[PDB]
Amino acid sequence: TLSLQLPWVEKYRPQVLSDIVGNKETIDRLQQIAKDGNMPHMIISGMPGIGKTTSVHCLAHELLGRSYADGVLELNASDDRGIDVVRNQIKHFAQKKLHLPPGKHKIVILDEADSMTAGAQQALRRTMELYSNSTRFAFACNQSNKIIEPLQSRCAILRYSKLSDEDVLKRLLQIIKLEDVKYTNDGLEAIIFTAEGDMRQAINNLQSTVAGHGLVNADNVFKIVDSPHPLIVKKMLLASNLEDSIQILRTDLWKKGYSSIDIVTTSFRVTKNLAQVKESVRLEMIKEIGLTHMRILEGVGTYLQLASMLAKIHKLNNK
Amino acid sequence: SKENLPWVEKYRPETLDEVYGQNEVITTVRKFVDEGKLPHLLFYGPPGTGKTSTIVALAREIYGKNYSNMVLELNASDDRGIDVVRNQIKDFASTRQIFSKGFKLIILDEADAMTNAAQNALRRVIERYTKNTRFCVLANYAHKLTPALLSRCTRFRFQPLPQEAIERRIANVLVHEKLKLSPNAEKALIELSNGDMRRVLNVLQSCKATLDNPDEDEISDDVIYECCGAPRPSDLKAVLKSILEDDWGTAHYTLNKVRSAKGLALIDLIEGIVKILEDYELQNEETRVHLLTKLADIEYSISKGGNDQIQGSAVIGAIKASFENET
Amino acid sequence: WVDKYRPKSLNALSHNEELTNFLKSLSDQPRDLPHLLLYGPNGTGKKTRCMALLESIFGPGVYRLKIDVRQFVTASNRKLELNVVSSPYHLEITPSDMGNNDRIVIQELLKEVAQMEQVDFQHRYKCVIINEANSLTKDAQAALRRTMEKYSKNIRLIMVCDSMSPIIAPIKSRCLLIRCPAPSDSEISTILSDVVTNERIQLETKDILKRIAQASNGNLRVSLLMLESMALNNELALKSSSPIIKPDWIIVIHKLTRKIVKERSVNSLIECRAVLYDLLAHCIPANIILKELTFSLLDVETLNTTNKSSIIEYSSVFDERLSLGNKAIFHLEGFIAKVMCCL
Amino acid sequence: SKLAAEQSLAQQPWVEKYRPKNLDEVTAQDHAVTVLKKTLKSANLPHMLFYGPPGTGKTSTILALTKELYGPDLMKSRILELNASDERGISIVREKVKNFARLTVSKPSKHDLENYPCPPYKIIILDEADSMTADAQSALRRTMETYSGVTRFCLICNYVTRIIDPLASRCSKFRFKALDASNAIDRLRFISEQENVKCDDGVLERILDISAGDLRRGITLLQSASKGAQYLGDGKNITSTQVEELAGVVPHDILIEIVEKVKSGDFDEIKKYVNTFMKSGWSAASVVNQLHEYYITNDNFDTNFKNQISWLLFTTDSRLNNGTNEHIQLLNLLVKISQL
Amino acid sequence: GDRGGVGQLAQFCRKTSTPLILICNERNLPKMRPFDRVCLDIQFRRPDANSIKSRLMTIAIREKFKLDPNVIDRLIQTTRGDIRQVINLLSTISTTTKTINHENINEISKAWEKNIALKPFDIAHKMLDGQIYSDIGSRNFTLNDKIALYFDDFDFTPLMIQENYLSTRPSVLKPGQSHLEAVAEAANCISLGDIVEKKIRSSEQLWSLLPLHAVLSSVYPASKVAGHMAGRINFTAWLGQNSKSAKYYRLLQEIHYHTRLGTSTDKIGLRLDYLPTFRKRLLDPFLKQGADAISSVIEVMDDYYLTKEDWDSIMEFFVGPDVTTAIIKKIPATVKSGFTRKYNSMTHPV
DNA sequence: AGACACTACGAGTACATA
DNA sequence: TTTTTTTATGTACTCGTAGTGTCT
Ligand SMILES: Nc1ncnc2c1ncn2[C@@H]1O[C@H](COP(=O)(O)OP(=O)(O)OP(O)(O)=S)[C@@H](O)[C@H]1O
Ligand SMILES: Nc1ncnc2c1ncn2[C@@H]1O[C@H](COP(=O)(O)OP(=O)(O)OP(O)(O)=S)[C@@H](O)[C@H]1O
Ligand SMILES: Nc1ncnc2c1ncn2[C@@H]1O[C@H](COP(=O)(O)OP(=O)(O)OP(O)(O)=S)[C@@H](O)[C@H]1O
Ligand SMILES: Nc1ncnc2c1ncn2[C@@H]1O[C@H](COP(=O)(O)OP(=O)(O)O)[C@@H](O)[C@H]1O
Ligand SMILES: [Mg+2]
Ligand SMILES: [Mg+2]
Ligand SMILES: [Mg+2]
Repeated sequence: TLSLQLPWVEKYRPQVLSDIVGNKETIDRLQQIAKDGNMPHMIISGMPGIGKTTSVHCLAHELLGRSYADGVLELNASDDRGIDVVRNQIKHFAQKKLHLPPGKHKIVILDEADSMTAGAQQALRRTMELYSNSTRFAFACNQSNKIIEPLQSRCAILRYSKLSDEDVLKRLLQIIKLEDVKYTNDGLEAIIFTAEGDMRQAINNLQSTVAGHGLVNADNVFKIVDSPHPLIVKKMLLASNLEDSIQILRTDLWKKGYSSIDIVTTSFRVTKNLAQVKESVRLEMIKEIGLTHMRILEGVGTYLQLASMLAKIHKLNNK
Repeated sequence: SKENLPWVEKYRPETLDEVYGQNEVITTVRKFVDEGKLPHLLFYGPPGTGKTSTIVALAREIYGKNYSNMVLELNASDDRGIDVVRNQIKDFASTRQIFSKGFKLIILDEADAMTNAAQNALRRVIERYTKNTRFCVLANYAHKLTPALLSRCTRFRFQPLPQEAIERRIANVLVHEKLKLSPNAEKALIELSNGDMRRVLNVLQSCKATLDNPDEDEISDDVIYECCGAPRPSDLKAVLKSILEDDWGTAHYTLNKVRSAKGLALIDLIEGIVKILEDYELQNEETRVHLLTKLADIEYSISKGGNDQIQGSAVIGAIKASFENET
Repeated sequence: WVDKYRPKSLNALSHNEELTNFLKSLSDQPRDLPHLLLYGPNGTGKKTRCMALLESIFGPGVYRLKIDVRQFVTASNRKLELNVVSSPYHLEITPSDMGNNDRIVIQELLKEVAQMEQVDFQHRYKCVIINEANSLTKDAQAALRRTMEKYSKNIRLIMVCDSMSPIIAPIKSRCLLIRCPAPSDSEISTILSDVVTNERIQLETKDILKRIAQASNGNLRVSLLMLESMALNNELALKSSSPIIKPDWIIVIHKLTRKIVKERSVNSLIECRAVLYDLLAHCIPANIILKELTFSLLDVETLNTTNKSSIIEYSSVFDERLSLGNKAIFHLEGFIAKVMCCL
Repeated sequence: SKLAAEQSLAQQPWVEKYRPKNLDEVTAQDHAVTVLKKTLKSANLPHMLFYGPPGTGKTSTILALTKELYGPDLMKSRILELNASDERGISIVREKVKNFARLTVSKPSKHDLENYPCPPYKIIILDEADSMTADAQSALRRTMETYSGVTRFCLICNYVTRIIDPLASRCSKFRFKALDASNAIDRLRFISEQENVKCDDGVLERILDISAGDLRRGITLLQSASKGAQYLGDGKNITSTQVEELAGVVPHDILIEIVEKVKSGDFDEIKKYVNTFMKSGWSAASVVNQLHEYYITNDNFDTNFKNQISWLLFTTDSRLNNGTNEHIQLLNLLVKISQL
Repeated sequence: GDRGGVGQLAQFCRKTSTPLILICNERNLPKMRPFDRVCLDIQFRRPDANSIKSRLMTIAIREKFKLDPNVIDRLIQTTRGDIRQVINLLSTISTTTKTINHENINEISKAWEKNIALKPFDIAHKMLDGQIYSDIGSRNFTLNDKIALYFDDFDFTPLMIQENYLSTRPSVLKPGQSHLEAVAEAANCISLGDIVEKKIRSSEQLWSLLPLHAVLSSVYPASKVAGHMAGRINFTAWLGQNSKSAKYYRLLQEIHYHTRLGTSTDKIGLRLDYLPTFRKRLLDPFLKQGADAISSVIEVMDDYYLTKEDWDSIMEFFVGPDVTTAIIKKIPATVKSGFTRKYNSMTHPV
């Protein structure tokens, strides 16, 4: 063991906008924008692992050509992005002179824009407004609500959605063809099922299964990757009998090493995002789940507390 | 010398072959490191399952005896903020190794106590520096980690140690130490562990110290139960039978004499009665609802103190009122 | 006045002779004395008995005390300034004058006085009187748990409280427990006779004094103050039918109870919330408000046993809620709404 | 030096005067001190977690163990006692505790190795670990897991649930049992004999009966009864009534009056008697305990009534354990148990 | 804050010889409070649809882009009065789709919806809206949206709910349940959310319970009493009452620390017991004995180390049938003048 | 030798927290 | 249609007395 290889998420990271299997509308929009030029300020939002950072990187690359190194200013959440940085470095880059083609502009990529402080976000307003003819801003975040409305008013809003099973399946088939990996339909279906619209997680699980077992089969996938956590919790809460929910909680969750805090948090989230039952029933279930969580946080987290929570939920469902 | 360390620390695995229980994870990790394709790891599991030992033995297999120098190991004991990330982790990832050639390893042990800003700053460090360094995040609760950081690592769930693995480790210890163990005593030891090797090792050391002999005798179930102060199944079932069948005064006297002759705790008796009544096939689930609710309430009240006699009488009355509906 | 006539020694007490003899027993050997916790009804005379016991443990100079100012710094730039009542033989601390920052004051001041040795030119230890130990949060009590045992040769605690419910079990175990039962109406009337004989009050009938006792519920602090108050309305000459002067908050609570029992609606609930706000804004605790409102609602003869049982049940429930909460009005309005729904 | 300490002990309260100095003075907690004595000859002391009711002797046990291990000389240099009267946030745990654990063990003198085992590790005890925040507790994990070669951790608490699961897994759990009459009558009789406490036959066993598994409270009550008997100077023996009158126990006749008021009577007279009873200061916890004992031990009530009385007493005790008003809770309990 | 350029500009707005124009997006802010009465305030409101429609037609015919006037109204109402966002939307969508009349406007509006946080008063209106909790409205404004509503401002939403939850007309009353029962259940859930909030903002920093406090304090009491707004949405008065009670507690603490030398009682034990007699000792001799009862009051206040400010603060604690705000005005001004004159003349031992 | 630009460690002030 | 709330560690900004290398 002297050197390692690049992971398939980084090795097969798309370098052109055509290789992105995400939202076709926004991808074609960015393709036409990069082909014609005049890229405006944009804010790309969505969920992790759907192709937001790669999208803006490919856009900037194909738009700037060889001038990417001197025309693109990349700032992540790992670097200081306070009011002082926006005042000095971002302003110096926006005021910096650079002879570009008559259809391009300097791009300022700000990854994880939902983490910038309010002062920096406020100072960026006039910084992006006074130099909007030679400097363009592209924000990439997960929550558009964390960015102030004045900043959102000066840019386009691109909301990336979850990747359907078709797109992730197509990308996985392309990766398999480029890697020559023996697979099976049930294995790919299990990978898509455990990915939950997360392309990066899907590729990571695929690489793990390949390097751990060689053959991509549903058996090996379920052996190396457990079933999704929220779905088992939903099946436990939606049980019709108390015995079935108790058996599910015992075998699937408690006997597999899931902590009580994770169980109660997943139960709260599932009941909040549930739609099968009425609003009042969901409110009573959330009330009971919170009453249980208040005991779980105090160090009384055991199997008896979760059993009592399930019993109270079933008593509520017992009309 | 190692002969002064406690049994939990003395018997810490130094190679990947001494980590029992996890076979699907250990084999896949060995294949990862053999073929070279080692992704970012996320070891999620309960305490005492062998995550820290696994990653330490892995770093030892990767770098040799030079593990303590070619690996950046951060934990909750060390200050882990956003500035700590920005300086230490980025400077460790960006530069090269001082002693040999190869990728670097950042072991963020117990990273479930990190700040949200620290994880938001680290999620782009993991994605930017990924050709010369690696990240291994150890966690007991997967809810304290942001989904962005949670999606960048390959998740390995450390299941609780099964019967065979704990029995194998117990046999290894009984070979390493001049100690003998009874079969039923071994089964009772497996029962009070819940897949925790730390508890098994600690109580094994305690029962070896309890023997009071030059270790020419065997460790029976009585020694174990008197060491961990846990109630015996015999007294457990006797108390349950006296509660279910005998009168109120008789059940009260039985519970009092059982909990005062051996010095047992009410919480242990409650847990044992809950475990026993789980196999009881009963009528309409209303009795189970009442039993679970009242027992959990009594447990939560015990977790804050109070009158032990009042709580014992409450347990008796709750069990009786719950089984009064199963008729 | 209640201050002009107050006992200064153990031989000057006029009620609970058994408690006086027990205090003499406990003060016979003063150096072999453990920590003490005086508990009982509010206004029995435990704060006077503690000072009388200190007057037997030390010289008469225990009452010549002075108020000094001490400052503390929290984890931030915030500063706390509190007044300590100190004496050449003891000191008095009342952590009920601040919020959750009582633990810092407790630990720092107690460690300071423990490491500090007494001075001369006036026995061996310096007593600390913790007034109203019920306001001490669980953190400060836990901090004092080990301070009580680590320094037992220089610091002896005499904690005065009204109910051992909020006191943790370790602190209860770490000190003797002394109960101070409220004096009977006979002893209260006897003290009232003496104080009106000294203050030159004109009484046509003596039984009125007994009525004052029956209006104080064993409280001497309320009894004497009410006697002096009704002596000012009757111009130093109490009549045979002199009215009983009740505090303003008691009359407000009675009017609130009347409004509850007469009308039960949301429009009345708004007025109830307004009255509760006016009561809370004028330095009246919410636990006392709830207790008095419940006791006044139970006295209403228009209700039956079924109503009173539910009333006291909701009262206990919301008392637990208020003891677990901080926004007192959020629980008081809920209790009032539940009572309205019950009736 | 030594004589000054002897005189100071002789002029201290009986709780601190008779504090166990060796691992032999502890009477009832034998299972833990047996392991503590057997590990004294060896050198593999593990991380320990003492938990149990208050007044069972956890702090005394760890102090006696540290003494028997290190001697009165190394006792002040190889120990780190952190109580609840100090700051124990994340900052303290990260700086001070970790710096002390990373320190090397102090070199023993020539006189130390001759009489004491002098193990190659030091002990960092944390008394009253219930007040430690969960983050400061999780910070101790690797601190105690990596520096185990040079330091040993001893957590002490009353509620084991207040400590996080990883810390409870890293430390070996020692549960201290309640000190009832059977396992503490020897210690109580020894304390009474050493102080010439002239008592009757069934006094000491009664004292611990009021203690409910608490030897500190029993010793304090014994000292109070001894002071009350020496002040009188009558030369007689202390009786169970003289002990129960100062222990906060309600007399039997007052309890029979309460039972008669609950059995026969409506809301009004019950409320009036409760208001009169609250004038005489009694702790509602003791009243609830005595009512529970009377109702459960009496062979005159139905099982259906006994289940309900047990649940009601449990609810009342749980509500009283939060600092509620004693009068309201007692009245509610008596009214609820009056309605069948 | 106290230090910053905001106050400097506020003071500059008072002394200047050159016009000073100020532009801001949020006016009703605490930091913007010094600008309340110093500069002429002008409010730019939601623009009309006609001018924006004409401008859009112009920039559309100029940019070779097809657009009907029937879509501009929807574009504006989804944009919520921002011509800049409308222009950016047109420039962004025109590059691929050159015509948007009635077909692709649904996805355009669903993708460009303005996710703006509501003011602490609009959250009270939306929370107490009975249509949202109906069977049809529940599957449109889901529970996740209701919790995000609270999370928009989690410092005022529970207080705003508790303030005006009993001032509405409920339309979700279950068959057999009156308004009082729903109000009592809402108040019980308010108390439970109070306990949860106390557990959150206390030691151990249990902030992970914030979503639960969302339901118990805001969502459930609103759902129990959702309906029409009877009157107006009243601002939470708990803050002012808390400030007043804190000030009164400070004053009572000063009074107790002044008279501790004589009372030897607690703060509450003095407020409940001593003040009903201190009032009749100090103030009552003024109503019956004219101006010759001054020496008695001075001696009484000296015997417990009272002050003039303490005397004025004592008379403010009494409520109900005993209010001195008119009794002090009934006192002849000569008596008060003589009292305050004798106060600054005789020496007082602290 | 000394004055004063450059500077980096420290006390104070707020601001969030799913 | 509008004002406030105890505390606990992490984060960011600011002034700022201070310690030392340098130039008129
Ligand atoms: N549409 C896609 N087509 C192909 N690969 C993709 C796609 N989306 C994601 N990936 C893979 O996922 C990796 C990481 O994607 P990212 O763009 O970083 O995720 P993200 O959408 O930016 O969400 P974040 O960064 O967690 S907020 C890429 O390097 C690709 O390997
Ligand atoms: N699979 C295992 N095989 C052998 N010994 C084990 C195993 N798991 C745990 N142990 C023992 O338990 C000790 C502690 O293991 P750790 O890996 O530190 O526990 P953990 O999985 O990291 O859980 P934490 O540290 O509480 S989050 C080791 O030193 C071993 O002695
Ligand atoms: N087992 C015991 N044997 C003899 N005396 C004991 C025993 N347990 C307690 N005591 C007495 O009680 C006193 C208090 O002992 P501690 O060890 O402080 O009690 P504790 O277990 O620490 O209770 P806490 O501190 O409230 S958790 C000792 O000084 C002894 O006098
Ligand atoms: N034995 C007694 N004889 C006469 N008056 C007493 C006696 N005990 C207490 N008092 C009166 O009680 C008043 C003080 O009450 P206090 O002790 O503050 O109430 P609490 O017991 O709530 O602390 C004094 O003014 C004093 O006159
Ligand atoms: Mg991204
Ligand atoms: Mg670990
Ligand atoms: Mg202790």
